Amino acid sequence: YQDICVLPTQSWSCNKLRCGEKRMANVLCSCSEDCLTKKDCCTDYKSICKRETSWLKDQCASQCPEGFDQSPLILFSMDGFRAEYLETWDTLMPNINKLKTCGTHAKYMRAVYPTKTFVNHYTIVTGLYAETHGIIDNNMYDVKLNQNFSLSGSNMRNAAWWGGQPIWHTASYQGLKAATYFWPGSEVKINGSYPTIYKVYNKSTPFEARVMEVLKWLDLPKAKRPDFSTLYIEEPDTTGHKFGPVSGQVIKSLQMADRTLGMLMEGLKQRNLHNCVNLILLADHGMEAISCNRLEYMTDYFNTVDFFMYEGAAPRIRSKNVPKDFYTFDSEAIVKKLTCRKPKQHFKAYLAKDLPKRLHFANNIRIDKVNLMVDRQWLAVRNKKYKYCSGGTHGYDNEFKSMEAIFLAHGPGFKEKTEVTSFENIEVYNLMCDLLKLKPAPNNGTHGSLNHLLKNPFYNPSPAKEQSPPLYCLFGPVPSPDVSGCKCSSITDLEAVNQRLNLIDQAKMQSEADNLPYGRPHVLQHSKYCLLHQTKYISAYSQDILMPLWNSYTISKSLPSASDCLRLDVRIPTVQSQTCSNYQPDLAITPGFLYPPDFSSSGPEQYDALITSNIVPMYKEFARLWNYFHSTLLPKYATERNGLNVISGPIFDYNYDGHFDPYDTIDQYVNNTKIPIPTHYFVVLTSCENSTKTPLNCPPGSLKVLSFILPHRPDNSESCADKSPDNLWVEERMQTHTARVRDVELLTGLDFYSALKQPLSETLRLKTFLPIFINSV
Ligand SMILES: *[C@@H]1O[C@H](CO)[C@@H](O[C@@H]2O[C@H](CO)[C@@H](O[C@@H]3O[C@H](CO)[C@@H](O)[C@H](O[C@H]4O[C@H](CO)[C@@H](O)[C@H](O)[C@@H]4O)[C@@H]3O)[C@H](O)[C@H]2NC(C)=O)[C@H](O)[C@H]1NC(C)=O
Ligand SMILES: *[C@@H]1O[C@H](CO[C@@H]2O[C@@H](C)[C@@H](O)[C@@H](O)[C@@H]2O)[C@@H](O[C@@H]2O[C@H](CO)[C@@H](O)[C@H](O)[C@H]2NC(C)=O)[C@H](O)[C@H]1NC(C)=O
Ligand SMILES: *[C@@H]1O[C@H](CO[C@@H]2O[C@@H](C)[C@@H](O)[C@@H](O)[C@@H]2O)[C@@H](O)[C@H](O)[C@H]1NC(C)=O
Ligand SMILES: Nc1ncnc2c1ncn2[C@@H]1O[C@H](COP(=O)(O)O)[C@@H](O)[C@H]1O
Ligand SMILES: *[C@@H]1O[C@H](CO)[C@@H](O)[C@H](O)[C@H]1NC(C)=O
Ligand SMILES: *[C@@H]1O[C@H](CO)[C@@H](O)[C@H](O)[C@H]1NC(C)=O
Ligand SMILES: *[C@@H]1O[C@H](CO)[C@@H](O)[C@H](O)[C@H]1NC(C)=O
Ligand SMILES: [Ca+2]
Ligand SMILES: [Zn+2]
Ligand SMILES: [Zn+2]
Repeated sequence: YQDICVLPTQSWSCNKLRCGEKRMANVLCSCSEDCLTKKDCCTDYKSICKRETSWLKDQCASQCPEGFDQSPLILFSMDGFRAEYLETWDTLMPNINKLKTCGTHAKYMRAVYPTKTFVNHYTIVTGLYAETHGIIDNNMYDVKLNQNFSLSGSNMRNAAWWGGQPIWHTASYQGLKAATYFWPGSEVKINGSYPTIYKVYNKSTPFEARVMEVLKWLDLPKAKRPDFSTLYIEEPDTTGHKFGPVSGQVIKSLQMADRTLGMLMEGLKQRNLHNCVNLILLADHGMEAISCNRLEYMTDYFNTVDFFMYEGAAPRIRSKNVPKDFYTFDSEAIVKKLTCRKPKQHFKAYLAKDLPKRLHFANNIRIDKVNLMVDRQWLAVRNKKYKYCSGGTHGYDNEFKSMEAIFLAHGPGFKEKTEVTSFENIEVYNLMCDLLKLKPAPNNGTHGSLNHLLKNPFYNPSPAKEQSPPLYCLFGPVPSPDVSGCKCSSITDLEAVNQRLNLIDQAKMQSEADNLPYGRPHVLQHSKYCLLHQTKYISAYSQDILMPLWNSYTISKSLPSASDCLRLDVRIPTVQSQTCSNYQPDLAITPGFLYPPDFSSSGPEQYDALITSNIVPMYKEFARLWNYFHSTLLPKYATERNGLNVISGPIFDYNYDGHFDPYDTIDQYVNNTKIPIPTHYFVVLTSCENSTKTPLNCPPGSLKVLSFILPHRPDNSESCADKSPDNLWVEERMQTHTARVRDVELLTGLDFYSALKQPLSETLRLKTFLPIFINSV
């Protein structure tokens, strides 16, 4: 029986016959004693040679052992492990399934865009969007550096590419030690230094060898023992590329991944650490099927192709002559030439600033202006010679279900037998800091939003303090003469109609209860504004922008004068007001309403909406979207959801950094005026997850939110709808522009839901939720 003792020279498991065997040259992994004292053991050693119960055969059932002060944290990434693999194949992966059964797992973890390996691994350890950490793709150019970055080049090890602070520096700077067994960035002298221990990347290293060395670091003297370590394997990504995500080959690769994790857990058990180590097992992105039959070619759109293209699932286009022509390159002409060309194009071109704001993909010089958003399972490539089109790939929109990643966790810091809703991989950095009792460097995670995964949360979130309390808008006389140019000939007693805008204290409180049921937004921006109380809606009107910061109203389940009737608001000083004359006839902009007059009961109520403090400058083509949304879509939503609380308002993000900006920054205004033009309009729809309740009697833990950040564009070319005779394209357009409430807050400087009677950390979950339709549609 040589074979079962020729196995050691090629196997990592403690087979039945070799329990006690004689050490020779040379076994990769060693049974049996003296394996233990020599710390040479095959991970199964005790279950297989000592007849102990293996980790796997055990039941689910905070005891770190000798010299383990604080829980070590292990971050284990399996490249390309899509959330779907776990949902359908979990019984083919016994070790991961145990972990899933006994620990804490998410329904899925959302990656960042583009859904690429270096982008997402670096986001995981920094908590940063790619536009901030700087690794915006596996391939990129930087005109300031005038340097190219690639996965097969030594420029990638240049620290100038790598921004932010990876978790291994956060630990090291605060007195801990970090060891990485492969991780993008770990071989770079980021901020001038390396992890405490790190390995030179070698894709050929047996996964088993990677686990055994991670186990040895745990075996180190306490003085040198890492407190944080990473583990990385290339499967199921490698096989997924070659054969696609639905293939026998990928299942084989997933089982090989499953055994990798099995070896790790048995090794922890052996060392009595299984209930000591906190372990996070996750992935950088998912995997999707491609075909040489599903290719879009630039040659079909350009007679002449004088440009450089990053091809595939997340394309960009830039000048071929860089850096001379990097900026003069006409990205707008490229986008226009690619727009609405064939009835069923399988991609859509964008300037980066017009990309859905939820992608946070614009504010970096390396992010070429021309971006293509590609339909799932397709690729956009230069010409018909493109060759890398069989099997699988990734890169797409992080909303696609195939791009979702796994997230499983286990250890004393984590709840047991617990399943949490999906969350974003930007949240994981704060989580790891909490598990290592580290203070996080500034990042894009929302600290505390993942506290429901943890047994005793290390971080307790603080409410944001309002920076700008309201000012007073005083009731006053109609100016005489009235030089607004506004007209509303139907009004018979103007002083009486305007007294409806001057509510008694109990009417204010009633309006507050019905239309601001979660409290008024707090203003974190430095802004001068006042609150306008009305029966059906309340707003914060700001002289800084001559319009509301926000407008809020509640519509119940079940139930259109535009500028036939409009008048100045006597509570707003004229010099701080929009006028009807400000909207001169020769214009592409027309007044839009935040609280829609088509919702108020006919009669005196409707006059409360028809005032110059309830209007926002809208492109006519955007108004078309807006009016269809509030006249047709919104009532249908409200009937389906048993009422809706609606808060809406303008966004100005002219430096496209994803945040509100000082008012000096606005670069566009209504012609001949100083009425600023918003880049986006936000809408936040709140109802009850239990549709037997209304937005007003919902338990706070059961609120349902749907937010939109709608680009304020002068045409509807994004929807290919300017020649469209209907509005059935509006819903689809809005669906790709949903957003987290947290995105709205960042862009507006507003803070919502301050009055909810639940823990702040629960409200943070609500605010980080991303509404997604695309996998339902
Ligand atoms: C995601 O999270 C990251 C991390 O917090 C965050 O990146 C940060 O962005 C802010 C603002 O956009 C940056 O603020 C800068 O701070 C630096 C520090 O070096 C200063 O150099 C800058 O000062 C300028 O702005 C002043 C405005 O008052 C000007 O007066 C002055 O003239 C300067 O031009 C600037 O304030 C911050 O540096 C980064 N941090 C990192 C590490 O990158 C990002 O904004 C978050 N993204 C989203 C969408 O929320
Ligand atoms: C703001 O006005 C510009 C310019 O308006 C044109 O020039 C002005 C001096 C005045 O004479 C107007 O009557 C002219 O139309 C607008 O830019 C125009 O855009 C339209 C497309 O919508 C186009 O047909 C014209 O060529 C453009 N004019 C020029 C000279 O560029 C701009 O659209 C206006 N924006 C707003 C807020 O409506
Ligand atoms: C929806 O709610 C119904 C009413 O239950 C009562 O109100 C809800 C909001 C909860 O607070 C519950 O504690 C109350 O008893 C339920 O009967 C019904 O089951 C709920 N629907 C679902 C799917 O749970
Ligand atoms: N730490 C690393 N250093 C260098 N290259 C890496 C590292 N980790 C992964 N890779 C490579 O990146 C590939 C994944 O890229 P992709 O399939 O394009 O997402 C892997 O198959 C490896 O070839
Ligand atoms: C970067 O690569 C491009 C090709 O995409 C090349 O034209 C350019 O000269 C390169 N620049 C440097 C500094 O290597
Ligand atoms: C770089 O390292 C220095 C020295 O520890 C530290 O003060 C600084 O915060 C680090 N910067 C970043 C971006 O991590
Ligand atoms: C990479 O690892 C393989 C497999 O262990 C080994 O054969 C090879 O020597 C390593 N390559 C380098 C360049 O170190
Ligand atoms: Ca901004
Ligand atoms: Zn990857
Ligand atoms: Zn890949």
